[PDB]
Amino acid sequence: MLKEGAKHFSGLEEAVYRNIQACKELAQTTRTAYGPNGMNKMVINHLEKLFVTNDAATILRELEVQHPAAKMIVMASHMQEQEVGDGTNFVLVFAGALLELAEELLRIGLSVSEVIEGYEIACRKAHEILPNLVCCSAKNLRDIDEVSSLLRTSIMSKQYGNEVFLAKLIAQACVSIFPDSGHFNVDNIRVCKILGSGISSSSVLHGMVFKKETEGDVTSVKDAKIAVYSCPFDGMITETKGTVLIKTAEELMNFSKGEENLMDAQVKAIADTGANVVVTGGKVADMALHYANKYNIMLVRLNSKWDLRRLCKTVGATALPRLTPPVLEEMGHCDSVYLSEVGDTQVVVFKHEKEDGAISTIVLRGSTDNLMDDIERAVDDGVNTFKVLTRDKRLVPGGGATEIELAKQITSYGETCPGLEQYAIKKFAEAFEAIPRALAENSGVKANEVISKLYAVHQEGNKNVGLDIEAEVPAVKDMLEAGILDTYLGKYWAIKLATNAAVTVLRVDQIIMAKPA
Amino acid sequence: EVARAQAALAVNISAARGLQDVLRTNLGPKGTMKMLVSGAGDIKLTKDGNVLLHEMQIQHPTASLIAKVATAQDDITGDGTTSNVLIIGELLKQADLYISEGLHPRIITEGFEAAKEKALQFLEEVKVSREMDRETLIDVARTSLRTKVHAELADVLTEAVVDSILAIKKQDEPIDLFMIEIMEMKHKSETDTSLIRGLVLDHGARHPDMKKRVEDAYILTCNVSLEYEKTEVNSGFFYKSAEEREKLVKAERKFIEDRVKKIIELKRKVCGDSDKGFVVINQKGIDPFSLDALSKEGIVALRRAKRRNMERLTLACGGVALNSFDDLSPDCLGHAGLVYEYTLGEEKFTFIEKCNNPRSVTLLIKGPNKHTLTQIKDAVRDGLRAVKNAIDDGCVVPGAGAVEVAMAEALIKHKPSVKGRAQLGVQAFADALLIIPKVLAQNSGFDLQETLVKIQAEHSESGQLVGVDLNTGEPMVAAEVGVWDNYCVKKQLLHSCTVIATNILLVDEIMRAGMS
Amino acid sequence: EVARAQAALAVNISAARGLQDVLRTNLGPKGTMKMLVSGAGDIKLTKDGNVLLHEMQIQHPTASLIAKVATAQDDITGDGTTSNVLIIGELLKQADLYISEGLHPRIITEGFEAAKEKALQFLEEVKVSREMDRETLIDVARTSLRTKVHAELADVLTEAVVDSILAIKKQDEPIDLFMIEIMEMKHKSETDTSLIRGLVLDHGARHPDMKKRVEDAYILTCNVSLEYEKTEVNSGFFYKSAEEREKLVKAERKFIEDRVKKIIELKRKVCGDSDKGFVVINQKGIDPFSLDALSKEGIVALRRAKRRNMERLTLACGGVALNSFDDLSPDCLGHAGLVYEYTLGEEKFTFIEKCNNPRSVTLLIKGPNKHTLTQIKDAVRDGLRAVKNAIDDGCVVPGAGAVEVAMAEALIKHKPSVKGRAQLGVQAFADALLIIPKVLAQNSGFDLQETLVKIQAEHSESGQLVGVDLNTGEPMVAAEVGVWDNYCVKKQLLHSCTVIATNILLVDEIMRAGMS
Ligand SMILES: Nc1ncnc2c1ncn2[C@@H]1O[C@H](COP(=O)(O)OP(=O)(O)O)[C@@H](O)[C@H]1O
Ligand SMILES: Nc1ncnc2c1ncn2[C@@H]1O[C@H](COP(=O)(O)OP(=O)(O)O)[C@@H](O)[C@H]1O
Ligand SMILES: Nc1ncnc2c1ncn2[C@@H]1O[C@H](COP(=O)(O)OP(=O)(O)O)[C@@H](O)[C@H]1O
Repeated sequence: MLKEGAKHFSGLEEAVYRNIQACKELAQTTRTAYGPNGMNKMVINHLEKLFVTNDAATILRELEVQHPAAKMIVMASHMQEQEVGDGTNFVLVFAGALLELAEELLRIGLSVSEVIEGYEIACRKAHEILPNLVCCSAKNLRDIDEVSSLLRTSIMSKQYGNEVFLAKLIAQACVSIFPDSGHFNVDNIRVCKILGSGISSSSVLHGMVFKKETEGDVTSVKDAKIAVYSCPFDGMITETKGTVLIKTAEELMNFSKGEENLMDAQVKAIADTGANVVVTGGKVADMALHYANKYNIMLVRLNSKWDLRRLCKTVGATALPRLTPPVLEEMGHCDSVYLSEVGDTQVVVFKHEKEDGAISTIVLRGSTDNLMDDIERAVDDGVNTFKVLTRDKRLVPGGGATEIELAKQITSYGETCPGLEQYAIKKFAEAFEAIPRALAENSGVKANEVISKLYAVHQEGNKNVGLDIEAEVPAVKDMLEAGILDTYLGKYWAIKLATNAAVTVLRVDQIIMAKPA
Repeated sequence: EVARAQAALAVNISAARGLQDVLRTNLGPKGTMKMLVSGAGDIKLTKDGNVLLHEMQIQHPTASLIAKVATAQDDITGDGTTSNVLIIGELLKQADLYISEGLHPRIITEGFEAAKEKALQFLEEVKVSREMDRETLIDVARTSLRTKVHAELADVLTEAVVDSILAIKKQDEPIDLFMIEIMEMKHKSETDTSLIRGLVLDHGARHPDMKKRVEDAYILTCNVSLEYEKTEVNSGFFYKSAEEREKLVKAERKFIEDRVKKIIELKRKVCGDSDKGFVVINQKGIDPFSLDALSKEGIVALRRAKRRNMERLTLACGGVALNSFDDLSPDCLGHAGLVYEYTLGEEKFTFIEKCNNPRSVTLLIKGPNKHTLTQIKDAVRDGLRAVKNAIDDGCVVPGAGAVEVAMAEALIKHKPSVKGRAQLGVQAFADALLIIPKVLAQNSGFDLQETLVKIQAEHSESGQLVGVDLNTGEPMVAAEVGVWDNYCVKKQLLHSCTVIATNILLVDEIMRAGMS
Repeated sequence: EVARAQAALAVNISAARGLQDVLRTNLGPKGTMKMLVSGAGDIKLTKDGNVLLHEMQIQHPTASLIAKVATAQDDITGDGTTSNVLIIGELLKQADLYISEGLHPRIITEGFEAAKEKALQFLEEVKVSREMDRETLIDVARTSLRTKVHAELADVLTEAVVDSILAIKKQDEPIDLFMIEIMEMKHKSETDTSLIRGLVLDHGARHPDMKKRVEDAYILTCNVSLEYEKTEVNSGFFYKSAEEREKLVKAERKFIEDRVKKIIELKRKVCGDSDKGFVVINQKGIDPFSLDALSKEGIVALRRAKRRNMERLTLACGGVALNSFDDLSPDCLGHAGLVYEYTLGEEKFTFIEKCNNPRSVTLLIKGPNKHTLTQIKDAVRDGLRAVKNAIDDGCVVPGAGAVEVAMAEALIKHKPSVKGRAQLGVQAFADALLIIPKVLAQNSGFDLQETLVKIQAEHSESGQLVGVDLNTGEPMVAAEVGVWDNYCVKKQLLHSCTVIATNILLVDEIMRAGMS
């Protein structure tokens, strides 16, 4: 009319309408998960493989939204993912509940400044009262079952069938390097995929693990310097066709002898300069393997971009895809390279640990390539959850037993200070009842009776609804002795990011115009 | 082709009312923010008046021309583009109502000019002086930050601004806003500010861990080819023979060796110990084999330097930029007192301070890696502009909506002359000045007429400058809290409003012609 | 069925503005007349307010209801239906503007009531008395005739009206407008008026040319059957035998002969000369053979008399109406002083005057045989009503637009209280009272704001009641020319306007229901 060119529908009326419906529709396609349930969703983009996923991270990473209100939350989601390990759907659910509860306050007839002030006061009160429900704590990280219980509790959120063997393997792989005290890195653990048997035959191994065959000889010396290259066995001599049937044998024999002499001089110069082995990334030839066998030089076969990228980012060399024989400028720190036979396959093992910065690589094996993705996701999630950078994790009884207590505390605190700030406090307290409802609705029973039962027992804060059929209607269980706890800092960061996103959404709300060319 | 009616004035009044109603919710500290996105999905957050008016798509030519005229008058004072369209729209509505009632635009223009002259005389007679110190500038910067940024980090910003102003201003001539560089970084926190009293160098050295406690240092700026590239070159044209290019490469290597030997002997002559350091700035690369031999004796050399860095270095210290490494007079070597190396991110920064004539202050700010850093920079720039405007003069009048009420009372009651034709315009000009307190009370969250009549009764009973409170809606005095303003800003705003309202009512007919 | 908006007030304001714009060019003596024709082509000229509002076809129900309410309050004073819709429309427009700005109708109603009370107090304190004589009534009648009829024949009617008022009023009790009969005739000229001090009889005698100089005459009113018809009758039922009806006719003739002999002997007994005359009034016919014998002795008998004629004769003189012609007491015979016979047209009229207690004045008017005679009659009736209204009281305030200016000045300047909410309504009530002088200046042919500010300056410099001149547009004093007004008329107009403006803004929603 005066600013927009019949593109958007913004103005002095979409404040309590279009700016909330988009977020509601975005969060509606996410409440189906959140909990140990089988709600797989197929993802079809560009790979054209038809794979089903369960986590919301891969679902949100493939969906393309064209709305600023929906794009204002993916930034906070990525920030929370970069900060701590888990935590993604909680922020979205909290923001959706806050928006749905503020829609009524905006429709009644209240300004946004009072609502923002009340939300900030409620968030400050929740942050102040949060360090008060600490029950269990981490004792010694040098044991096995102490971290195995936490790993099992973290894995049970994803996979429900098998969760003990994977947790034990992750614990054994993490305890063989360095604990949380001192310094512990994350990009020092690699996951390899082996197409063979099922998942009931996995093992662990310290050092580098790569599925690369060897058609030469076993070189177990320390002077075998590595030499990575792009495509050294490509084609230094391009041969063409003269006639149709065949040409003269003299020219072909001369060209073959010249190429053989050239490659012999090349391998002699590359072996006499201080490099016994060579990393190739091309094809093979009969004379090539013959020279590699008669010169005692290890020759690989399998080539991959990820392998050379990891070798470059770990050692620090540089591939030289040149025709003329260059000089030795790829000196690294590796020296102990051994060969092993695993699953009738030849694997390499690198030994260069000096009790500092050790690496590990767990051996994984499955049926198809569409099943190891969830295993790798669970493994990396458990690895990220194990890192907390503190000796005492100060675990709290998660699963919804603390949300009701926090809501009751906020409700009891709000019924004291007079003024027009009680409605926002009551809304922030009632918004905390969105975690048990989503967990009860995704099981098979209702959620009103579960909430009534949870509010009718006692204010102990250690009661939550179970997962079996004998724990849906009563929902009276003690999760303190079972071993179901959550991260203390994770919930705090999630609440902080949700409050920040809600404040940013409620602030920027007026007229959405365009920009001139 | 042929048109003889009054639809032009009607559509002009309609466009003015539309432009006034579009932008009217951005007044006062409790204003609502806006957003702009169109180019490849770039989310931009702003709240200023000129920044919004400069980056918008208006479908009306009259509104576009009005916005252009309003933006073309912002380069005089600091920030006066806001709180101007409302008074113009009110005056245009009053003029349209008086025309529909039955009058001539000439009498309206004469009355508007008389009212403008009376308001100028009242503002000149009501002004008052005040001794400029530290609390006044602190309050001015705090108000300028509150009118732009939220009331959370409006403390370390104004403190740093006042510190930089006190460190820069020390003479009698008017200061210049060209010696203060505002840089930006990328961190994880939000509130992170720093006031560096020296220069900032982005690049450093490729071989760190050698020394950093260099007190007295000599800096020399040059532009010779020390180590550009190891690739063979000639004269920008490829050849066929390799002997010539290899001889040229050997000659270049011999020249580089001669140059490094010359600078080594120069460092050994002008120093000879470890206290007096020698820092070299060069835009070309540095070979590590030569860098090690240089650092073995106690001279550091930096590579990859920008033009602005060496410009600021030669402007603050005072050195001659030559293209030779010969043994010349040490008069062009600048002195540095303290050098520090800050390691953060993927590149180490260099901070040089304790130099001669400290006339270079850096206001470093860090953000959470988003687009709010540009908003913080614009806010601190507006604050610096307001501080500079509040330091050139010596008279500061109170604000908070306490100048328009007295102006209207003086224009309505104490009439300069007795004339109905002049009063018909004086009343219209006085009734349009009350658009600021009403809009402020509406945006604060209270009534519009109750607070107005309360302020009127308070001013009629007491007689002082009564302001508007944005907390309880009660009439209070703005001369004891801390709300202040400027002097020439109000005069420029009144002049612009009168100029805009004058050259609008004289529009006769609008024909459809033209080709260019 | 379901409606929750504010369109009802909008359409009400629109209908009020339309009704105000439709009727607004009929104010002042220099107005434009109107014509109405629809039924069988009947041309009717009018210019009054109530006569127009009572005979119109309004398509809007709200306007029709407003007109009905305005006409229902016209039977109180003389003529106050005009100059009322303009102030109501102005007040409604001000209320709609204040509602669109943001206010409540309760505060507006309270302010309107306060302004009405202040105006009533000012009118009660500004009133002044004046001795009632002949010049004041003459000027009042002249102003009424000028406001009703043109400035031509407005000089021959005011004198007759004043003479009739002076002849009728002679006691202390309030006079009554029921003893003055306004008759009409048909002539060729236009300006022809007469003031008869006696009664008027339309019919006369069938045999004229006998006598007309009858001084002291005796009039006797009866209703016996003297000569109804020569046709044979019985008892309202036809029969078959002719002997019975012929005997009845013979008996009726004998009774008529006996009655005429009895009245002849009565006239001979009560008189016996030619000076003492006798006049008989009868509604039945008179035979010429008996009329000749009656006139031979000196007694006139009239035939075909109306009921109102004999009613006025028995009410002014005082006679008993009997149904017999016997010899009774002469106490019921009325006395007549002078009898005259006017011969004009196709029927001779009788004028009786010089009787006892002259309390019957006739205002005979003539026209050029058209429809303007009814307009002249309505104008003289309005003049008589204004004269009667100006004779009941003893205080007359000046007019010509000299009371609304002082009222507005007292309501704006000398405020009764200090309150913004009350002032918001006081200003709206005071700004709606200046529509009468503006409309008068617009209809006179001059400007609207120039004369307004001139009158304002003249009232502010001097301090007397300044009127509006309809000749040169210059401010003059209406207290020395001859322009006057009433007292209770202004109070009734203010009360009606307040009642109308009060019960309008309280309209919530208008639903579509009802069956009856
Ligand atoms: N076996 C379990 N018993 C009880 N609660 C569980 C179990 N597994 C997961 N949860 C609950 O489900 C919630 C969501 O877990 P998870 O999916 O790991 O995080 P996110 O939803 O942020 O991705 C957690 O707050 C946790 O309390
Ligand atoms: N601290 C304050 N308290 C009350 N009102 C203020 C304060 N600071 C500014 N204002 C009001 O804000 C108005 C101008 O705000 P704005 O249009 O944003 O320009 P600026 O940013 O230059 O103040 C002024 O009319 C003034 O009355
Ligand atoms: N002689 C006069 N000179 C000037 N104005 C007059 C005169 N007589 C009447 N008016 C004006 O006419 C108005 C009323 O006229 P009108 O509505 O026709 O009613 P009326 O016929 O009773 O006067 C009054 O407001 C008065 O100012």
